[PDB]
Amino acid sequence: MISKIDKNKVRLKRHARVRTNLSGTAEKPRLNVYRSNKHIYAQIIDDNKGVTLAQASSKDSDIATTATKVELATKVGEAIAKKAADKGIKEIVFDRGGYLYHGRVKALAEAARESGLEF
Amino acid sequence: MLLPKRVKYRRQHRPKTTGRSKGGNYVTFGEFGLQATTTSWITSRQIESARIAMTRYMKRGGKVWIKIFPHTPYTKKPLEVRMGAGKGAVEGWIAVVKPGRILFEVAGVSEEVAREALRLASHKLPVKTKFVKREEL
Amino acid sequence: RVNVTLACTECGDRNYITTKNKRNNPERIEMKKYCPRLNKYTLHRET
Amino acid sequence: NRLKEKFNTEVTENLMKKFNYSSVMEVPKIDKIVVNMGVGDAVQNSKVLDNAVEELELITGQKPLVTKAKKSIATFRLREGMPIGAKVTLRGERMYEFLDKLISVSLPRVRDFQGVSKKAFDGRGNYTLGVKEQLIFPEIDYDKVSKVRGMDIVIVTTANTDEEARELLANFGMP
Amino acid sequence: MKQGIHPEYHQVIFLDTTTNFKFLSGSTKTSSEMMEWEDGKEYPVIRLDISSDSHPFYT
Amino acid sequence: ASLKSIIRQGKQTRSDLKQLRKSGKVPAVVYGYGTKNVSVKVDEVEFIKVIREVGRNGVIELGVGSKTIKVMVADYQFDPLKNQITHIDFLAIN
Amino acid sequence: KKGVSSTKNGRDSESKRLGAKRADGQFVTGGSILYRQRGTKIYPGENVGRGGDDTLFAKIDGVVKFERKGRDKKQVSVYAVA
RNA sequence: UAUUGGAGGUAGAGCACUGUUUGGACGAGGGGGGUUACCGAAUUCAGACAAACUCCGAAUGCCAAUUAAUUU
RNA sequence: CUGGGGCGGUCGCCUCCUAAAAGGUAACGGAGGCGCUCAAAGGUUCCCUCAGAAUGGUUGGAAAUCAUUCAUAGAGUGUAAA
RNA sequence: UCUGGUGACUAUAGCAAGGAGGUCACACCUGUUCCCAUGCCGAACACAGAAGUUAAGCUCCUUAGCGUCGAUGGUAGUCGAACUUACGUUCCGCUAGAGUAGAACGUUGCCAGGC
Repeated sequence: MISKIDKNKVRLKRHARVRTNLSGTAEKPRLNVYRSNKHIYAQIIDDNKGVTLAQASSKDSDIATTATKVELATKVGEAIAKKAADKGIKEIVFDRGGYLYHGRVKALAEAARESGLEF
Repeated sequence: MLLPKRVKYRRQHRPKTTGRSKGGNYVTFGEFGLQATTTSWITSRQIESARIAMTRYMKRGGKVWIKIFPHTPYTKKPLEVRMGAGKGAVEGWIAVVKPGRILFEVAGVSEEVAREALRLASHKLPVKTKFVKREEL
Repeated sequence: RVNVTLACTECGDRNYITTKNKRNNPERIEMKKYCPRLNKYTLHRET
Repeated sequence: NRLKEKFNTEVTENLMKKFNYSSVMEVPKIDKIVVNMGVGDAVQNSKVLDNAVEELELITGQKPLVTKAKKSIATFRLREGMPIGAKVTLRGERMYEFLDKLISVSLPRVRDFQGVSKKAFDGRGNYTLGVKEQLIFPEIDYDKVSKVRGMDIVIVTTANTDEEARELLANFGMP
Repeated sequence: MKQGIHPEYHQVIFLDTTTNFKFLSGSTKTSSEMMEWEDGKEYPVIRLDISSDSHPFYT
Repeated sequence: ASLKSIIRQGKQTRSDLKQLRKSGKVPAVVYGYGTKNVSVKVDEVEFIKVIREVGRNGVIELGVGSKTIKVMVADYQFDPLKNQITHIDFLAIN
Repeated sequence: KKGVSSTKNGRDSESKRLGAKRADGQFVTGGSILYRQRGTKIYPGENVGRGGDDTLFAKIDGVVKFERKGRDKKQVSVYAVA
């Protein structure tokens, strides 16, 4: 008898191990992503002041739809890119959390890349 | 009965003898105790003499507790040598006692017999002593 | 363990000095290194 | 997919009522089974490793990973990192089918008075049991074998303690 | 599974004469003696067993 | 079981404390529920009489300033050489 | 002078002048060593680097500040304002 | 000198680690496959010991300061 | 060099204690190491988590491997020590 | 204050226990044809999906059994000074460790959906 565990804590442990180098300033904010079973969020975070500059999600009404959850990641990439471009942020640093770099997270970063975010 | 004795280092700096006893200042196992009122080294051989004196005066009666142990080794240079050329070999084992340290505890015997046994032990000992009872109140 | 001079295969120059174990590596070791004469990374061999 | 259907049709029915569960999730679902052979005297030889590969390569459908010795054990020549021991885990429909075959082939060659055994337990609900390669490989005969070994089997279940393991063994097992 | 290393298994039909306990499986990819459908169209490699005939507890 | 005490004032030096102790009085503090921390002094002989009267555990009536506090001896410091109480802790219950 | 009795241990190595090299509150220039050590008794903080010999040095000009990290760890930072 | 900040493990204490220790509980391994005394430890209770032990930890010395007073 | 010389020992570098909570600090004071090793035991990227204890078992010198819960890091860190 | 992100505080933050909670989805779950996938499992990783469940994880409420925090008062030690050769004494500052009463079953910035 073994215990199945929630995968968010192991993710968060890797996430702390990865945040030791990853930090967002105002000039270069950090693009975090949070991936769940159904949705993914993403934020533009300034760690030097501890504030969020922009935000996007697959729950968001302006983007919520019926897709394969990878196309949705593509949409969230574009939405966060547009919000950052409106606020005036060009260059960012990509925080992958601890969810590897693949599938939805890879598509999210790529969609942000085609839409202006220089990283 | 004893433990298998071995120390990490065999040649150690000699103990500080100035100050007051750190601990072991109360009778905690037995009913009566022999406490020190001056400070000296007790050399693992005065302990055996004192213990024989006490236990033999009680004729295998009450219990005896030795509250001090000879942890510290001391060295002595061989006879007729000049100063230097290293440190001498281990000569014996000591415990440093300071005023207030309980040296022996006795129980299971009358106050008179205990007082007499601890007097006899005190005479075998290089320290001034005092008879004390289990402190209460 | 022996000293080793790595000579540029292309330039020809003896640019780097290193060490190796003559039993673990009983051959002429090769590695890519910066030849400052040709301003590029070329193969160097233990020569 | 015999005991696969049998779980949701008889076990999730009867065990859910023999022991009360407020929701349907405390239905003790068998997760995986581990079949490590153990240790063979495989220090002057390196071929009975390949025999313990053929077994558990042929009986169950996966080649056993040869785990290496962790520490340098004394007396016998165990070098830290010297290969002794196999291991395979069945989880999916292979796990169900393996258990179904096991409960259909154990008793004939086991010759067990109980049918398998009564209890060999770590006090928590798993076997870590002993075999003498009798019940295994009915599929392939004994004529082509070389040694005699027995695996360290366990039962990984959502159950809690060996008390519940006895109840869950009712699936054509013999406690 | 402990996969990565795996040949071809199958849910074989151990349709023996003793209740036809063809709920079994194995790599016994032999000729289908009885290509039935209530059990798999595989070889009934299980030919003779007492598993369902003589149990020393319940014989 | 009606011991009395005297309110100590602030900043008693080492000399003051040892002059207090060389008499028959000991420093002590009182703390606990229903009151705040107050540092007082009690005569050693009367304390010993009260303790042999009511025992090691016994609700002692302690006279602090004008008010009597139902107090118990939580802890005390003893000097095995020249056997003598050196300080007492009184905790208030009520 | 004695005889055949001799000691087997009169050896030591040269002491390394480790420890703190700058003080809290004093302005330093970039590159100034702040703390020589073995291992990390003190971690680098803001605008402070850690050398190959675990030496902590300033990255920019400014005032040096030793701070706590968590429960039982220390760090040194440099802050730009002058 | 006053005021503030800092680095560090001494005196003292302490036994949380490394080791030395004295009594007492408790169950148990080789052993009188087991009993049973014990013996080697598992786990506890109360007491102690340390330059090369530290869960802790001063006084003072040390470094430096937007800074003040007095001096040279 | 030397608690007179001689005899014995030592002579350069590293770690610890002595060393008096900055640094430094001696004695023929107390303990040990070094005169290398590694083409991966270096760089970087991505993953991973230890020793031990029983609740224990085909071996079972006990403990090889294997199974489950505690395990503050007591393991490991090429090597002496910190 | 709600829920989910994220990050700032020395666990006063944690362990353990008892009890509630349900698509905002948080998780659970269904599978492997799809990238990927694991010296060695769709275990995990990755992917496609949303049919069953609050059971567990997670969130919330209680508790000091545990861990953590912790005075005042006193003591040890000690800067300085005055005596003195005692394993010392006295005065003046500083002032522990242990223990005690007690604190404590978290506070808080930004963002998004809720209200």
